[PDB]
Amino acid sequence: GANKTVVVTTILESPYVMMKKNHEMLEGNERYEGYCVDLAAEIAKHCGFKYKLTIVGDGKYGARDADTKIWNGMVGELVYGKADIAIAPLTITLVREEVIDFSKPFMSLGISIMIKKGTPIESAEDLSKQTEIAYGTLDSGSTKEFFRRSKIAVFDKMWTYMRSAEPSVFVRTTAEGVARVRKSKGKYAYLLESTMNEYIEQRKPCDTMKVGGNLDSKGYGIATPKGSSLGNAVNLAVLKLNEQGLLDKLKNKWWYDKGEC
Amino acid sequence: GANKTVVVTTILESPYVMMKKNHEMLEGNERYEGYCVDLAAEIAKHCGFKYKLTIVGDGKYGARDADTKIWNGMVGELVYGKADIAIAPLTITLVREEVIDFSKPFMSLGISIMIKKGTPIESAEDLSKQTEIAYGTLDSGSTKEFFRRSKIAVFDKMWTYMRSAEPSVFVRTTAEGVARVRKSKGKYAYLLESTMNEYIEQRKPCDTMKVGGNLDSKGYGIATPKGSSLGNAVNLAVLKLNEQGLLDKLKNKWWYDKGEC
Ligand SMILES: N[C@@H](CC(=O)O)C(=O)O
Ligand SMILES: N[C@@H](CC(=O)O)C(=O)O
Ligand SMILES: [Zn+2]
Ligand SMILES: [Zn+2]
Ligand SMILES: [Zn+2]
Ligand SMILES: [Zn+2]
Ligand SMILES: [Zn+2]
Ligand SMILES: [Zn+2]
Repeated sequence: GANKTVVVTTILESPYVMMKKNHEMLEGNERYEGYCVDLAAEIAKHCGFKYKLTIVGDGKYGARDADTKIWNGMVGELVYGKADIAIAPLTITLVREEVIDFSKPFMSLGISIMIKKGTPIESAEDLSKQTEIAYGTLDSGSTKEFFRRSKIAVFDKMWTYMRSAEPSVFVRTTAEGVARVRKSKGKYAYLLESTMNEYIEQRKPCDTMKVGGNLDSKGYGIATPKGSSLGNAVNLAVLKLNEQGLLDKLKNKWWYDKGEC
Repeated sequence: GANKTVVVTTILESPYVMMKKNHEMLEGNERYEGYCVDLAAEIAKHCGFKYKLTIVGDGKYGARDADTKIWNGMVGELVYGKADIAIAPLTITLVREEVIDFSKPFMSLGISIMIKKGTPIESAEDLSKQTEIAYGTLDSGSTKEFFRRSKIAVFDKMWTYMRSAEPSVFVRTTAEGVARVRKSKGKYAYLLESTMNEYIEQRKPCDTMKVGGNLDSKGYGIATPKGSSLGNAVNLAVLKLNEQGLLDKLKNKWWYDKGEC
């Protein structure tokens, strides 16, 4: 049938999608800036579609409730037909690939440790062998699921602590986790994807850092509903953008050219 | 129909697939060892197939001849029906994804510079601004195509030199490129994937090293003929193996546990 405007679901996560200063009271795609905003414009150009950027209503990446079996987050928006594509830092995982389609990855990353500068922690193993410094992850995402599912001794030990810690060590958004590190006087460390860790390390007040290697290796992909005819073109477009060096240009633009430290 | 033994095409490239010592005169899959041999056994177990490992007849990864338009290498074995799957360090690229299917990546890598220790080169830009030290890549692969196609000033400059250099700066196999670095007294540098560079750096005689950052970011995938029904299960299997930490275990086993330096 006739061309239709593609509904894009995404999430407010710096530096992927951010509200431009003084654009809050305005309308349309032009309100937003970031790596994924630029990436959306390129995918749409190469695939030949018009699009509307929307922020996921529940502010979540996507997980399946064990009770209701209902998917939430951006994943849920695709699964239930509320959006046509997700262009966001959405991690490719087995349980998600069973219900939605993903392009080849547009960025690599791994889970990493964020600390307030001077915290006496260098590794996951260090966190796991002590009790003075609390630590946690984002809720409703792949990082939490990594720990929940791990059979690796250090990570299993970490999960056993995290799952029963009071008050909750989990946070609703990256920003909350970062604020909690900064206000903790060193007594909270945040487990998050290396991409966001590395970005925050380059922002004022320049009081956090990434420590240790990554805990795993994975990627973000552009997601479409299962069997969507958009998937083929989107996938080829990601591969073209990588080979043209466009994805590398965008990474430098939004991480390191914007550096404040 | 009835189950059939899956023909696996792969390539003799250390430490992915290697002939075991004293197994040359023997028969069957047990002759070979390496990261991809172990990976094949896991994919086959998770997908539920029996398989026969075969080494690609022409010893190439795969490129399309501009004249005949015929694909060679492992890609050609899939395209023309000679094999059912490729389990090898086969780089996911746009031109390949147009003719074969790839799983999500099982390993990340980038093009990198190998030098003989003491060579006064720290970067691609350094190579491009001088003439005393020759440099080249493997033929019939993604590294060569990267330079051929690049619009980035430094890489375009490098291609312009490489394509007309005499004697040829290209080599037939990784081993030839490595031997050429070692025998060059510093006057040849080899451009190759970071995975192989990092492996060689840990082997006797411990006279080479990787210098500088990677030139790009990409991945290896398991490849199947376009539209193959094996593709779905293979893809889910790669994602499972990554999440179980199996791929990381295999990397350490074949790179760093085997380290001789
Ligand atoms: N990017 C992740 C968020 C996280 O859990 O760190 C996701 O897709 O769930
Ligand atoms: N792994 C590469 C080989 C190379 O060109 O470095 C390929 O698939 O072509
Ligand atoms: Zn504006
Ligand atoms: Zn473009
Ligand atoms: Zn447990
Ligand atoms: Zn044996
Ligand atoms: Zn397994
Ligand atoms: Zn040129």
